[PDB]
Amino acid sequence: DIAGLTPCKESKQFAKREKQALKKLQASLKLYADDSAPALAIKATMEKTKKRFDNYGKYGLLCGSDGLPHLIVSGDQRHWGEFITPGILFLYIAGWIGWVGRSYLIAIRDEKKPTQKEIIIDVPLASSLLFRGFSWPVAAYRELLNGELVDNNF
Amino acid sequence: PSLVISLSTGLSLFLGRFVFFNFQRENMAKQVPEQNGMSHFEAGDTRAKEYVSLLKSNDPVGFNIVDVLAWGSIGHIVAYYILATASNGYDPSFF
Amino acid sequence: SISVVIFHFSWKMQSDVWGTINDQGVVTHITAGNFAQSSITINGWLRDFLWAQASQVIQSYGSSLSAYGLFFLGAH
Amino acid sequence: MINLPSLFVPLVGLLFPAVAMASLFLHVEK
Amino acid sequence: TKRGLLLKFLILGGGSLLTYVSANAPQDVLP
Amino acid sequence: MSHSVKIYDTCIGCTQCVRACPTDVLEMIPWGGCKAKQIASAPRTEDCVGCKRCESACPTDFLSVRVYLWHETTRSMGLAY
Amino acid sequence: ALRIPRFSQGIAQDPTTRRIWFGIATAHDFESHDDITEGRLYQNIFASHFGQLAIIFLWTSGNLFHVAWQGNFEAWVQDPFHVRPIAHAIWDPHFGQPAVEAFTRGGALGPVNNAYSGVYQWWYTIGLRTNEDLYTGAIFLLFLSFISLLAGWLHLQPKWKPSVSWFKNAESRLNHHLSGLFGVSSLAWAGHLVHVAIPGSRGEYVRWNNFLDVLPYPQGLGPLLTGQWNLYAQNPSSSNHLFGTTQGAGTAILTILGGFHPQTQSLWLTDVAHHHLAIAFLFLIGGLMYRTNFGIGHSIKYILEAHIPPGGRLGRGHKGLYDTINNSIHFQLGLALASLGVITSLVAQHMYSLPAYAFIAQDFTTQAALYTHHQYIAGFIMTGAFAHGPIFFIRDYNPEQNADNVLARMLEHKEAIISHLSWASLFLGFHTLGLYVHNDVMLAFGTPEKQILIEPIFAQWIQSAHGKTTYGFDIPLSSTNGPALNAGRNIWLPGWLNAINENSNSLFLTIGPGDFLVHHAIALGLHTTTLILVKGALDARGSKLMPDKKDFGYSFPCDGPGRGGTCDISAWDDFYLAVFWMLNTIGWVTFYWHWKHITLWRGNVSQFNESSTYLMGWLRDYLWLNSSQLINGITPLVCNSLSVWAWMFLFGHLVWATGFMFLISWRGYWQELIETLAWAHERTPLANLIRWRDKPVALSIVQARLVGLVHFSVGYIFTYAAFLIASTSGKFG
Ligand code: CLA
Ligand code: CLA
Ligand code: CLA
Ligand code: CLA
Ligand code: CLA
Ligand SMILES: CC(=CC=C/C(C)=C/C=C/C=C(C)/C=C/C=C(C)/C=C/C1=C(C)CCCC1(C)C)/C=C/C1=C(C)CCCC1(C)C
Ligand SMILES: CC1=C(C/C=C(\C)CCC[C@H](C)CCC[C@@H](C)CCCC(C)C)C(=O)c2ccccc2C1=O
Ligand SMILES: OC[C@H]1O[C@](CO)(O[C@H]2O[C@H](CO)[C@@H](O)[C@H](O)[C@H]2O)[C@@H](O)[C@@H]1O
Ligand code: SF4
Ligand code: SF4
Ligand code: SF4
Repeated sequence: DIAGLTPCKESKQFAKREKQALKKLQASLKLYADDSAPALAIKATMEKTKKRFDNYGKYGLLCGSDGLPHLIVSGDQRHWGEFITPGILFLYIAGWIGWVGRSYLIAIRDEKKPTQKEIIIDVPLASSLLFRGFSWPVAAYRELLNGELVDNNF
Repeated sequence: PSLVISLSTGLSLFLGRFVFFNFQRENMAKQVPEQNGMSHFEAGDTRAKEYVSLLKSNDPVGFNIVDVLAWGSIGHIVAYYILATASNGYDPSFF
Repeated sequence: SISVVIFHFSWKMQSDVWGTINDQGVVTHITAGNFAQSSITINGWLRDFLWAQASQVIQSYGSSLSAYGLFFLGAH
Repeated sequence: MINLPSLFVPLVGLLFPAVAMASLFLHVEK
Repeated sequence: TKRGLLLKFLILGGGSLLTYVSANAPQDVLP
Repeated sequence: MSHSVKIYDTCIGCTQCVRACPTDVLEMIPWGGCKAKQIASAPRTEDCVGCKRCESACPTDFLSVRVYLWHETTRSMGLAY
Repeated sequence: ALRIPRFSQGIAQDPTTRRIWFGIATAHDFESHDDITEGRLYQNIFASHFGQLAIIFLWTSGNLFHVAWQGNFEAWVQDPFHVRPIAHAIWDPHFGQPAVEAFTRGGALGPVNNAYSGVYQWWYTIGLRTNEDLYTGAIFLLFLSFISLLAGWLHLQPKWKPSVSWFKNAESRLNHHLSGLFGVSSLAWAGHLVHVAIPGSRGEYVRWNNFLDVLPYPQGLGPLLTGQWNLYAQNPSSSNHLFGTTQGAGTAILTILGGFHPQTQSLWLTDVAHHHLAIAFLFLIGGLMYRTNFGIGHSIKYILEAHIPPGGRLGRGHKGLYDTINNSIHFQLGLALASLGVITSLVAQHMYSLPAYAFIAQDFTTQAALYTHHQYIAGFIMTGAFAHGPIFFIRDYNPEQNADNVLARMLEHKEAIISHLSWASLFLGFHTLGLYVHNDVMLAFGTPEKQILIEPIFAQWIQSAHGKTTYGFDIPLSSTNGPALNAGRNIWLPGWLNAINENSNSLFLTIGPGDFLVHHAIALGLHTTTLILVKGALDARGSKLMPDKKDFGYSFPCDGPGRGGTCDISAWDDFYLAVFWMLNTIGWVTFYWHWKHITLWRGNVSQFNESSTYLMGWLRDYLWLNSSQLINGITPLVCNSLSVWAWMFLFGHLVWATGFMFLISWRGYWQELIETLAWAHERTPLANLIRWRDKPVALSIVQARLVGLVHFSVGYIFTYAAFLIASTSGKFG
């Protein structure tokens, strides 16, 4: 739709890629497996990149010249989850990497001599402060900016 | 289409706000204060500035625009001449 | 010390030696001795070497070995 | 005479150098 | 061996005649 | 400056603290009260080269010296020869 | 053991060789070395760079003087078809008889090397033509470039004042300059192009005789003073032109009309002059903005002072930024550097897509070894800019005299500043590098698909709101019409800024996923380059590891081992360290143009398209494709076309490599075997008594960080020098 061309529903250049290129894959008139039970170009590796026919799903997917598919993601016509869908995902996953970074850390500096407890690991991954992340509804999105890490501590 | 002389009218609106004070009090340059030779020393440095002196002719020579800018622009510059034209002179209305 | 001694052997061993027989065993080196007058120039060493051979490294994509060209960028 | 404009590469790229490599051995001494 | 002020003399002289005629030539035999 | 790197500190005590450094530092010059009472930063420095072995040990709590001398004899670098 | 070098003193009787090197590189450090006073210094930089301007005219003179008797001109002004102009006559006794082989280039006799500088399309492009009519150049410029020295002396001589305090005004000067200078410097140019040059261009000649008798028109400056200007711009030029010979000429200076032409690209005759004119009011209107005695205008404090926009009620001062940029002279030479630095590229990135010369791109070589000597430099500046604004902080600067004050706070709130800088890089790092290996793991692997490749949306975007009338597309309020401008149309954006796609020379080249990377990797350059310069600077003062890092700030390179282990932690050695990324940006960027251009000439563009979206390929086709021509040019089969170049190109690879010593060597190892190697002579006959006068040593512990560099650099910069040329020349493109 946008700058490159249209998706899969038609994309000539893209088609030619399917075809030569892979299929030459072929390329081996035979090469012996008439019945034989190993050499697997034969089945999929092609067909797994191939039966990926005039279907790939359908994904929209813009495809420029040479018909390799370009990613817009401007949240329109079709292309939204080529960044946000896998974007918030990157956010949510990290941040629950370091929410617990700022956790199997802010749980130590106390009691008795706490000077490298960390070259070994107290609860592995933290396996205690663990889920604190999925057990973030809202969380740092409020309690980070109000209290605890409070400007005070700023 | 363009008022071209819309704005050259306009700019010596302001630098006649220039024709100012070569005339009126005392000498040039509020006499060289400080120019050559060189300030006290001064020194940080330095002065002066004064939010308080944007008057004096605000009112009077805000006319200067309408001078040339009227009758001497779009209305054919000094028609009232003659005053020695024979090695030539004129001068002659391109307008 | 080693990195240029290597550079030596294969440019010889292929410029001459490695090559090939057929009728009348008319010998046909991987390279008709290009060495001749032309390693003596130390550019010939990337005219005849580095830019000559290596054209197999930078052609090597989409293949089987490919892991070389595909290393040759990392590690390079 | 025919074909002879070759002095402004030695007087420069050659002799001018002589001067200063000599001369400027004033840095050592004079 | 009259060296009593010289060398400046032999570095215009000698070296304007290892280079004056030394570069010039009446009919190339070119570069 | 011509040998001017400051290793000073505040204790200038020199026991299990610092000694190392070819000639340069004949101190112990007790100033009228600084704990193990021996003080300052050097003696007559126009003698030896440019270490920072000078701290490496016994505090300078700030910097530590190094080369800064520029004006630099030879005796002040091994090699005048 | 004598006394010598006439300015320093510690240096002066140092018995080694340092004596020498360090002599020849303290010379220009006036502020503080024996001979100096704030009175001396200033003037001692003043009649210095009056020794400047001076050397710039013995350059330009000769530029116009190896041209006028040979080095085609009453040729190349017969019609400049892309075949090998000329600089000067190459003459080396080492040359073989293949003096005869190209190298020896067509028209002229003995061998030669042709203008890749532009000069040849601007000594021409402002008219300046006929080979009897031409042979001035030095003659003037030089009967100039000597005057350039005369003040030098005159203003060096006490008496007729060399001026001392008078060097810290501003207001007066720069109240003078950005009128007197620039404004009239423009204007006066506006003058020249127009009386003598525009006529020389579209129209005909101007004869050295008449200057009154010549009159762009019949009835003179006509109205003009008669506010009536407009009717310049009507039938000005045409297009069925034949450039330089009238006929479809017409004669009405000024325009914005007509535009491009297969016969010359280049900005129109006139426009570069109403402009030169047009700006020449604003600066003259600008000049006259500050004091200068008479008693109008402004004091350059009192509009800083408590000026301040977001200050006011946000507890953040502004005290005498004047007596610190003024009392600094380094702040000075580095607000100087940059501006120049930022604009040296604005020059040289605008100088393409908008070259203003009679045959240039559609030359496509001179056009590509000229964007870059203006990209090198420019990068080369910037650094020095950033490097004299980490000297201000040490020799000058004054915490008690600047504080609460917004130059401070900048210091004070500094740890963040490098971090929220470093956070840019590290992000801009691995995220460019995912996209480019991934893009290279996927090819090789057989799958050209799967390739990650983002269109450069916010790029092309800027341009479908311009003229990139590429294959339609609305945009909500714009559509490609209904609303167009409404408020704009047939004035202004006529044929111009309407190049569109123009596969040849459209100005804007049509951007895709290949460009959404380099463009993020020129962005990872000036960022990284500057986290280090910002940092370099943001404490030449000191820090935790070295707290009191000062009284000398800049180049104190090294310190003792211990503390953590301390090293290249002088603000110079971060400058030192900086100059590698200014040599790596200013390469990604230049590298980029060309590949692009190359392909966008005697052939395709698909080429850069699916083959710059990855990495290997950047090496293969470009780098590896397109060197061809040069190297088989010493060829086992005789010296062909180019030989200077390829030998340069290996001269390129040596000077480089040989950086490294200096760089992985570090004075210790060198000095010591010179300790053994100066036991020779002393211990060997027919070479005894024989005294040195400078004591054999190994290079200073800052010096070689320089020299490897100042070595790393030429090699490097002398390799692309000979690389691009040696291949934009052949082509194919
Ligand atoms: C839990 C950890 C943690 C957290 C919350 C942070 C957070 C931060 N780091 Mg950082 N960092 C870390 C570990 C961490 N780091 C480690 C281990 C290193 C290697 C020395 C760094 C090296 C580093 C540098 C050089 C920089 C930062 C910067 C930053 C800041 C910018 C974020 C960024 O883009 O860098 C992305 C994050 C990294 C590059 C860190 C990689 C290490 C991660 C993967 C730690 C993962 C958890 C780890 C396994 C702990 C074990 C869990 C345990 C509970 C059992 C941010 C405050 C930047 C800054 O100062 O600006 C504000 C700066 O550029 N970091
Ligand atoms: C470090 C290096 C340096 C070098 C070696 C060069 C070399 C060159 N530059 Mg250059 N340049 C540089 C730095 C450098 N530049 C920087 C830092 C900038 C940014 C400011 C530029 C911006 C620049 C531009 C914009 C251009 C060049 C061009 C050129 C080329 C033209 C030759 C020339 O400059 O004659 C120089 C000529 C003179 C010094 C004399 C002319 C000066 C006039 C303006 C003086 C006016 C004074 C006048 C008498 C006052 C009149 C008063 C009264 C009569 C009314 C040459 C290749 C040109 C080009 O494109 O070539 C193709 C042009 O495009 N450069
Ligand atoms: C455009 C101008 C500008 C001006 C007016 C100045 C002025 C000054 N600079 Mg400076 N500088 C600049 C740009 C400028 N700089 C830029 C762009 C950089 C880096 C981009 C620097 C980096 C720099 C450093 C590191 C220092 C100065 C210093 C100085 C001061 C002493 C100059 C000196 O040491 O030279 C004397 C040098 C020589 C006599 C020659 C030796 C120089 C070597 C490195 C040659 C360089 C490469 C060369 C062209 C290659 C050989 C040619 C080859 C073809 C054979 C003086 C205040 C010094 C200073 O006072 O700071 C405290 C010093 O620290 N500058
Ligand atoms: C090609 C080069 C090489 C690489 C990869 C780097 C990388 C870096 N340099 Mg650097 N540098 C180099 C050569 C290199 N440099 C050279 C030759 C010089 C001059 C001699 C410098 C001078 C220099 C300076 C002055 C600075 C840097 C800085 C940096 C960092 C800037 C942040 C960034 O770009 O994103 C981050 C890094 C990358 C994109 C590189 C890849 C790093 C990750 C992805 C490693 C891969 C992990 C891998 C899977 C695991 C393998 C390890 C092992 C387990 C097998 C970065 C780490 C700056 C800095 O410190 O930033 C805070 C700044 O200090 N460099
Ligand atoms: C390309 C290289 C560059 C060059 C030219 C050299 C040269 C040398 N290195 Mg060396 N080195 C380098 C890069 C270089 N290195 C790098 C990058 C590193 C580490 C990264 C090192 C680490 C290193 C170590 C540890 C040692 C050396 C040593 C040496 C010396 C060995 C003896 C010798 O054969 O020198 C003389 C011969 C040459 C330099 C090659 C020929 C040069 C040609 C171009 C002839 C030019 C002469 C001619 C008259 C020019 C005058 C014309 C006029 C216009 C000026 C020699 C000076 C060692 C040493 O000193 O032992 C004796 C010592 O072991 N190097
Ligand atoms: C105007 C502009 C801009 C910009 C931007 C900018 C405006 C930028 C800037 C830059 C600058 C710089 C980049 C500088 C730097 C430098 C520095 C930062 C320095 C520092 C220092 C130091 C180091 C310390 C102290 C000293 C000193 C200061 C030197 C633009 C505009 C526009 C646009 C685009 C869009 C459209 C419209 C227009 C209108 C057309
Ligand atoms: C070789 C080497 C030396 C030894 C010093 C040497 C080899 C000096 C040798 C002199 C060379 C042969 C001079 C040739 C240079 C010419 C171009 C002439 C210079 C002219 C100047 C006035 C510009 C060091 O002292 C050193 C110190 C710190 C880090 C790295 C190194 C290092 O790599
Ligand atoms: O029911 C709570 C139980 O589930 C947890 C929560 O993190 O996580 C499981 O999920 C992972 C995902 O692979 C499994 O491998 C494994 O069962 C747990 O990690 C775990 O803490 C709690 O025990
Ligand atoms: S700090 Fe160092 S040498 Fe200084 S006083 Fe202590 S030990 Fe003495
Ligand atoms: S630190 Fe300095 S003074 Fe001390 S020993 Fe080392 S060189 Fe001598
Ligand atoms: S260089 Fe070596 S010696 Fe010098 S400071 Fe660094 S470490 Fe020390």
